[PDB]
Amino acid sequence: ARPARCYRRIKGPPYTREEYIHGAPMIQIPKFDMGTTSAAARAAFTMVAKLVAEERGQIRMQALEAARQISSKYLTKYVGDANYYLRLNVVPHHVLRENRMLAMAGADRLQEGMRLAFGSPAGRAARVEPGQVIFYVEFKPEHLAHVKEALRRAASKLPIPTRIVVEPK
Amino acid sequence: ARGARYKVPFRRRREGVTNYRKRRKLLLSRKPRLVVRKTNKHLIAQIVIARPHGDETVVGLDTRVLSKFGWKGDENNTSAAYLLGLIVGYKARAKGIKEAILDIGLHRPTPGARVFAVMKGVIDAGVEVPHGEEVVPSEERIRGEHVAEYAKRLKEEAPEAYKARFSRYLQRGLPPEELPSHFEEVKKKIVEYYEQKLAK
Amino acid sequence: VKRTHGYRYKSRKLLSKAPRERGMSGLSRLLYEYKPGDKVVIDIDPTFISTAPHRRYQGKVGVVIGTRGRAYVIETYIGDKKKIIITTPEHLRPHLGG
Amino acid sequence: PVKHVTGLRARDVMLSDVPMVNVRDPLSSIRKAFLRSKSGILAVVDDSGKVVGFITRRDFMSYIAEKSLGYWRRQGTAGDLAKSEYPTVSESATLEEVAYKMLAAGTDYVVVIDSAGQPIGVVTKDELVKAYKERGRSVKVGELMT
Amino acid sequence: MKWKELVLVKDHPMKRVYIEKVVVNIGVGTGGERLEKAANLLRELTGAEPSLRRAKRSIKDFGIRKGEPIGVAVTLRRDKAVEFLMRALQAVGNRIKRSSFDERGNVCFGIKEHIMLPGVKYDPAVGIWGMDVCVRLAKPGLRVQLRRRRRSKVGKGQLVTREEAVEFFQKVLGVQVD
RNA sequence: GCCCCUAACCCGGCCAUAGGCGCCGGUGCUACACCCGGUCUCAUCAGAACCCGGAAGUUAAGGCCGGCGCCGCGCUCGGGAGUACUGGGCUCCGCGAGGGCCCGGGAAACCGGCGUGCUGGGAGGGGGC
RNA sequence: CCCCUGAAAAGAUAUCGGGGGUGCCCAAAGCUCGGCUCAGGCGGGUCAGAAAUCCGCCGUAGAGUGUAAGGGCAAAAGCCG
Ligand SMILES: [Mg+2]
Ligand SMILES: [Mg+2]
Ligand SMILES: [Mg+2]
Ligand SMILES: [Mg+2]
Ligand SMILES: [Mg+2]
Repeated sequence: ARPARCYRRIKGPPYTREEYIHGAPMIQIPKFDMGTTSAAARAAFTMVAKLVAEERGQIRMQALEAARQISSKYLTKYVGDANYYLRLNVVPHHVLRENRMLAMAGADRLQEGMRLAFGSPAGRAARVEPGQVIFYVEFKPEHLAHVKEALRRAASKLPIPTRIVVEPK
Repeated sequence: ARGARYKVPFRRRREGVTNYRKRRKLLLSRKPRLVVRKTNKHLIAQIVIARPHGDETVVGLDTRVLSKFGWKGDENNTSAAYLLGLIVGYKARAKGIKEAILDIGLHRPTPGARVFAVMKGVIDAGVEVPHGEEVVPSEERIRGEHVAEYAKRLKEEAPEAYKARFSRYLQRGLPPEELPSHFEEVKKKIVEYYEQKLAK
Repeated sequence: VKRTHGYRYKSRKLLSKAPRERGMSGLSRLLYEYKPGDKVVIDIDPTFISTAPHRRYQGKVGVVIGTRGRAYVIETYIGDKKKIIITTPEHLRPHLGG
Repeated sequence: PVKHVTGLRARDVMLSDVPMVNVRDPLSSIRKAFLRSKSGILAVVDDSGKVVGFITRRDFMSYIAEKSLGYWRRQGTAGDLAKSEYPTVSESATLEEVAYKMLAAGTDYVVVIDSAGQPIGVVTKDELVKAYKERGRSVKVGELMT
Repeated sequence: MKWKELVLVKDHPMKRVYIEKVVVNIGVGTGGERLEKAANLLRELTGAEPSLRRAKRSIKDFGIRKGEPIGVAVTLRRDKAVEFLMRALQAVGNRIKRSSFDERGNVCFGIKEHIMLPGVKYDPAVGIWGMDVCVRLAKPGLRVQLRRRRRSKVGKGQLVTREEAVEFFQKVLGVQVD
């Protein structure tokens, strides 16, 4: 897997319609809403933390999942799943392409160089704008320090700069 | 109806009075139309010229106009259809109409129906309406022989049913058997009025 | 690959209709009797596409030169070239600007 | 170029009620069933009455010859013998096409399948010879003898 | 007790009830000579010409193709419908299920074999057939949904109801409704 | 013969402010219907329909008019919002993708409010010439 | 050669750019007239069943329209005669 800097910049149109894309990769994110998702339970919480993007860019699906585990594991063992709701707000609809000489990947991949340079599907990413909310945490005001620490941990696994915004519901 | 993607049809189409596919073919002729319409009691005949903002009607009359010439039969029998045709035919010529095209709407073009009965009277007045030779009713049904023979056979069989099946015929003063005689009576008074009018 | 040139080769958005304009179109455009010298707008009707002019003439203004049976002979221009369009009134509108 | 034909279709020459053996009948029952039925063909069905194949005399004999062959070294059920796959012709099938199918598939018979896909009858060599008997052309045997 | 006088007149003369039409159905698979027997049977049973109802779709599991006649039906009107209806109701036994009624003044029942019908006898060259009997009840003013010009929907108050239908058979047809 | 006014009817234009669900009414001399029959023209399995002949009944329904609620819809109305986006200039910021400033244009969803056919020609009816 | 996209709301527009198709087929799948309404769902109905024929209600086209894609089409451009 190439460095994420190869796929950070938004350089072309979105590539999402999977009826026209051959071999479009499946989304390997198992869960998007962590904690207590039921609306009756979330009325206990009263504070909202948002990990907001600062630059527009593309976040790979593996980077989204990596930030998801480190943040959710920390809130699991420092806050308890019954004391928070954590949602990954974005979905990686954009399909990433790569142009490399490979195995049986179609007949036109055997031609080296920039001839027939349209790449094959190499992953998925989310295209985000500035101010877009990446992670959404509903929580109670006593655990504000822990939720910031978990969100700061998730920020360390993301390719673009992000800032934490804390506001009440 | 439901949702924005629903398409409500045309008002005349959804009310069920205008076949727009047939109307477009009629509008392609670029000639005045002879609208013939049928009701439970009366018959309508009109000479209509279509305009972009709405049809202009030149002459439009119902079967009530025959009372001006003392008609004493049923308002929408075959003979009443032919008499109604002559007046709209004559008044159309006084408005300058030399030719027209039949427009029977949602009615079937069965042979011998009253809609061709109305068109026959229009043709006799002097307005050319092109038509099929084998749909116009015969003279015997035009002059009401089918009505007279029905009453004459029914009187000799069930006279009690005579006074109910032709209850209004008697009160006008005309037994249905003299309808063929009465038809030639009315036809001269419509003819002589409009011919003598045409002299001046 | 270079652009294919069918008679209607980029007419997806041009020939599409909104949901509110679905079905048969009204017959008032059949009832405009154009004379020689009047100005008309070429407005293609997607429901009668067999008799419609080319997409390059959409939105253009011509001069009625005459009638051919039931079509109207219309004189128009494409940039600098004088073109002769022969179309029925269902693909026309009167020009009210002059 | 053989030309003149019966005009007879497959449904005329059919045998409707083929003798049947259930799938878990051993081979001794197969010989006894062949003896009782007097037929050159049997149809095998399961516990649910579902026909799965047809056992012909030649297949049974060849199976016995291949399986039970050793004498220098001197010192099952019916389902194993049946063939589910056979030449098939619908009800309107003609004798010429039926004979061609039987020859090409190398079977003693031909299983007729309906439009719905179900067997209703089988026609073998013997009913073909008999249909020749009621209709068949005039030929000397020198042009048919082996 | 003819068709005009089996009316269930309500408090409005325009609210009367009658039998709009009674129809008989024969669903026979494909048999052309069988269907000819079926057409002959209804032609003698009802006194009216049958109708060959072609297959709407082709289903290979039934071995049927669209466009072939695989049914016989006939629509009975004023006088012919009542007489067969009385004749049919004898074979049923003066008994129709309450659940057999629909919510639109309609009811159908099936006679398993026509030898139970009056005026009928066994025939070995035609066999034994069962039928569907569909009888429709209506009020005056139902033509508004069926005329060609100015077609419209009948009002809610001018449609035969499932309650008004069952009362029709008990009091006017004298049929036991259980 | 003519000008004027005017329901339900006929022929239209635009084709939901016109549609859909439910509720409460008005309309019946004429007109519109339901309606009554099948000799004739005409038609089908079936006079159901179409076609023909008619007038006992009925405003029960259709039609037309009035009112209310809901959905749908419309608006050159208020907020959203001079927002998003954008034509032109820039030795203006940023490592960079990008952003900013000045001149000129300027939404959409959504929220609230309002509206729920308008109208052309003829027939019939009234008035006057 | 043909359709959509690229293509930047007139026109035009390339790449060994993306998704696809063409070298036919049909005496009816061509012409016209008339009638009907499709997918699907529901209620009732002997065989009969998820599905056959029959009676009714709903049903914006969710069908069909030879064949790619896009467009058009409901008293029709679909189905039946
Ligand atoms: Mg780029
Ligand atoms: Mg070129
Ligand atoms: Mg052509
Ligand atoms: Mg362009
Ligand atoms: Mg047609």
